[PDB]
Amino acid sequence: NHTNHNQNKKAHRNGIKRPQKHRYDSLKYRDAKFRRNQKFANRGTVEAIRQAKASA
Amino acid sequence: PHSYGIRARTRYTFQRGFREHGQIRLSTYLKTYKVGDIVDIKVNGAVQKGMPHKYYHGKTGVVYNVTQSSVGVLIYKVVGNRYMEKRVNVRIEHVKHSKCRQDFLDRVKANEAKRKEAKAQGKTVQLRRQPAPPAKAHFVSTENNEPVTLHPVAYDTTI
Amino acid sequence: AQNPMKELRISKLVLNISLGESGDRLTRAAKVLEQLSGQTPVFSKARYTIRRFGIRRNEKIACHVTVRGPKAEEILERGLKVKEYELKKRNFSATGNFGFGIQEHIDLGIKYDPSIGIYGMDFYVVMDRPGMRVARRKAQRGRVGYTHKINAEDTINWFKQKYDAVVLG
Amino acid sequence: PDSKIRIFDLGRKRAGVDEFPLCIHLVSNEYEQITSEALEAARICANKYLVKIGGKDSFHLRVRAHPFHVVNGLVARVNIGQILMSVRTKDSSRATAIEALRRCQYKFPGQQRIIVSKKWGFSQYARDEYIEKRSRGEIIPDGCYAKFLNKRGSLQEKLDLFPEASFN
Amino acid sequence: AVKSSPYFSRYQTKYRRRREGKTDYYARKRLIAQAKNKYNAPKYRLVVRFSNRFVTCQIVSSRVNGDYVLAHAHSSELPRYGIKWGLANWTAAYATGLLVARRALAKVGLADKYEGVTEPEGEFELTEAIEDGPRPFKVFLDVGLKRTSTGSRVFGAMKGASDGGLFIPHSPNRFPGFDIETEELDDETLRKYIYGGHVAEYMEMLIDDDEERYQKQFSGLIADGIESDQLEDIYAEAYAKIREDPSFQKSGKDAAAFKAESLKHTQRKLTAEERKERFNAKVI
RNA sequence: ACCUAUUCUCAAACUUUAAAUAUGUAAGACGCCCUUGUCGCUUAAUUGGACGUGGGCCAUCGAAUGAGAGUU
RNA sequence: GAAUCUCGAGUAGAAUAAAAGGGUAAAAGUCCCCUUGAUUUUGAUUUUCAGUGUGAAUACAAACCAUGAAAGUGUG
RNA sequence: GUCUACGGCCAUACCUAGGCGAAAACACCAGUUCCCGUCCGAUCACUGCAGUUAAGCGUCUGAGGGCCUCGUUAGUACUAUGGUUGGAGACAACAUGGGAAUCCGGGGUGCUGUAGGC
Repeated sequence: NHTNHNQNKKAHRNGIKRPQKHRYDSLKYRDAKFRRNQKFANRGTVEAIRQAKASA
Repeated sequence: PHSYGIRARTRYTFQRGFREHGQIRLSTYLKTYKVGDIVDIKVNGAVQKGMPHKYYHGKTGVVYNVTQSSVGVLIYKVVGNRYMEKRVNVRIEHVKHSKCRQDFLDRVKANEAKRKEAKAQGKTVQLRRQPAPPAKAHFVSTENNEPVTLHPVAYDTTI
Repeated sequence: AQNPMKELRISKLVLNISLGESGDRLTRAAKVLEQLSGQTPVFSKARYTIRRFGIRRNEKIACHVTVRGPKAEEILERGLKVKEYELKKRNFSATGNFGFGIQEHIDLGIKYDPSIGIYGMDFYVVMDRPGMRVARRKAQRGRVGYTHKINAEDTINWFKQKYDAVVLG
Repeated sequence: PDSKIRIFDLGRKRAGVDEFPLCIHLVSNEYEQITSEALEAARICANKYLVKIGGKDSFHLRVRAHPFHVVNGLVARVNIGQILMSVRTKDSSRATAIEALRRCQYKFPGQQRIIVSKKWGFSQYARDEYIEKRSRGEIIPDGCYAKFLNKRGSLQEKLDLFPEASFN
Repeated sequence: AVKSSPYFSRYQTKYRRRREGKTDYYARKRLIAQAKNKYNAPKYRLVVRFSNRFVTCQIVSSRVNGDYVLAHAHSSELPRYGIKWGLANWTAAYATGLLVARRALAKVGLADKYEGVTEPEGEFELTEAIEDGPRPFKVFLDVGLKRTSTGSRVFGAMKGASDGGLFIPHSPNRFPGFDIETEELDDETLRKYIYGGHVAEYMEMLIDDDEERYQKQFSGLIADGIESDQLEDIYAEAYAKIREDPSFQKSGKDAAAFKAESLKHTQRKLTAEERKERFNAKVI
């Protein structure tokens, strides 16, 4: 019972596939103080862009 | 049979260097780490708080979170047939900047510079590194360097 | 021409009474040190338990006091009358300090008390030069140079000149 | 368990250096294990033959194999080219020393070879180099060995030990 | 043999400053370690050191290359503003702390916003922030190796800097006159120490009791004939002169002349040829 | 019985030192430079920080080679 | 060298509850002073892993506090 | 150039014997009113400058111990790949690559950042 002979061959059969890399990650895993700040900054940035678009 | 403790078989990995024991250098705390920075994990045995697992010693990853006294590092760990993202909260005592990323950044600065003067002069600039080319043809002068003839030496008994 | 500030001076005189036992006798010895020194003695406890002396660890067994300054010089002189200004060359340690023990204390001007009894104790004179703060201070502590350290012969000579005493070889 | 061999130096072990210039080595040619018991037997054989032929004071025999590896008993792990025995003698006892080691080859397993060393006795210098340095005074005997001059150390600490040394 | 070659080979030396006994890295770590999520925000430290005759008060930021000084003042600058004597006492520490605070705020740009306590009455106060303005310049004290006992000159420098407009978080547990039993601060005693009354009391009692100690212990004061009672007004005038003009003046010293003077006295190291010449000349 | 300079010979749980082979990452357009906005976080402070805006350089686009690739 | 304490050296050769290894010298060691961060509430990670559970652990966040002149440290 | 404060790397900086140090600075130092702590102001705390470079400190010397580099060891030990290679085995050689360590000898005995003082 137990051996590791075939497992590496079985592993590379379908490659050692990397996880998909996305542009934005979740603001989870981040500091709660930082995360709530970024909400307020992003909320104001969205408002600022919309007002600038409306006035231009 | 094994014992599967967190610090098992870390006798030599977490050991302090010879004549490098004692107080930790203070410059470690004065370096700023930002998200996206490349850092090399090297566990310091003196600080037993915030230690990563013995797998992450010698691994390099990208910082994703910066905390009061710690850094969040993103490592990819081989689990069977895939890569898994491992997010290790490791204190800055066990973290150092990767000189490779610096060197890349300085090379990027140089490449942008060479591109600027190339466009200013109207010429094209070679920016891609090349592997070492085969040796070129060159002359070798024997003046005051007359070749000496060598013969293999006979066997001798010298213990 | 010798620099005047390296003149040898007395640092401290330590009076130690070790009876090998605890209780009222040690307390009375503490009072004796109180009258002799005018200072509160400190009780020395046992580091280890020894059966041959009947000593158990952590028991207050001894009382010691440290006198420094002019009072130390006077008490040292008082002991020198008892010793008749005679000390063997063996009495001087290589560091530069010396000492002597006195069995009987009533001759030191202490009134005899039958309830107190007779206690034997050790004088110990520690010798220094002006500049020992360099080794005894916290900030910028350092090692005293070899040329400034004190030898047994240096202490012997200083003792002989100051007190006109004879040191047996 | 106690090793069967306890004495590793035999003969005139207190002899100097200059009177015994010749050195002959019995070296193992094969990577093998040699039991302590076999080492003791060869030691007895070599000592008996050398004393019988050349006498007690005409040789110094040193066993360089030490049985530290354990297998009940101990064996001496030897490599290719590792010296097993070394005999230092005068130039006249060359045949006696060679015959003594050749007979003791039969007590050892594997292949053993007899080589006359180019070094002076048990020293690390060749015979010509040792003679030159002895003449120049950088070598002073000390019991069964000799102290050699070295550049390091205090000048007084080396001059008092080597008084007749002629520094250039 | 107690010190052998293996002993020296295995010997690991402490840091240079720890060998010299000048810094405590255990306290330095916690003083200079800035939070990593604050990135490049510097952590300013009020380093206060005392010699046998002078006070050195500095404001220091920590960097990888080394420590940088933002503002500085030396107690030898007090005679410029009036204080000539007791350049290392509690009052001098207060004055230097006030001078450092004024210089730092002038460099920062907060002198006109945070004047601090113009007239020190001994009350324990902290520099409150402006509601719609910049917060006070935050500095943390560094005592070094001096013990933190009540009535220390280090806390005197802290009090001077705090009154100068800097924000140094602290408690009155170390200010002179603080009673441990009642947990109260004696403002009268603190004002007395601020104005140097603890020296005036020393002078008058010495005159009353043992004048022989007086002429030699207070020789500097007696040389100019200044008695105890006007110390308070002298210090008050010194504080006013410090506040009106806190600028630091550089001495017109001739650095090149000092270089020429010292190069004569510095010893030049012998080369290899000189070493071997001295070598064989002694062997012969 | 030591101490000093030596000397003979060893170590799986001894070691100052320390390979070979295997091993982590980087080698850019999610790039670079400049300008500029948001925030309740952060700083002594539009100071930072993070996300942005508007521009500018622009497939020798920043090593060699080879393949289309990935996920349910 | 004095009828236990005294100063010279002292790279840790001692201690750190318990096995063993790692870590530690103006300390993590030995004394002293004040203390209950051995507390409440989240989520996020690490290890053994199926990245299920359990156990142990790490870095935060919102409170409430201890301590210290303070920086800061503390969720056994 | 020298000194002080704060440091960075943390012995080329450490340990030891000896010889120097002009200025300033630093240190030794006098005292115990007070703040403060001890058996003892000796340590720590506070006030001051009467003398001193004796020590700390800086510097020099020693074919000093040590430490750091360069070479010797050495293409040696070892090792990745290869053979229907040798050898009973042990092991060894060869082909294509990587390549140390001690001993030994030469050199070296801190450099440097900010703010100042002479």
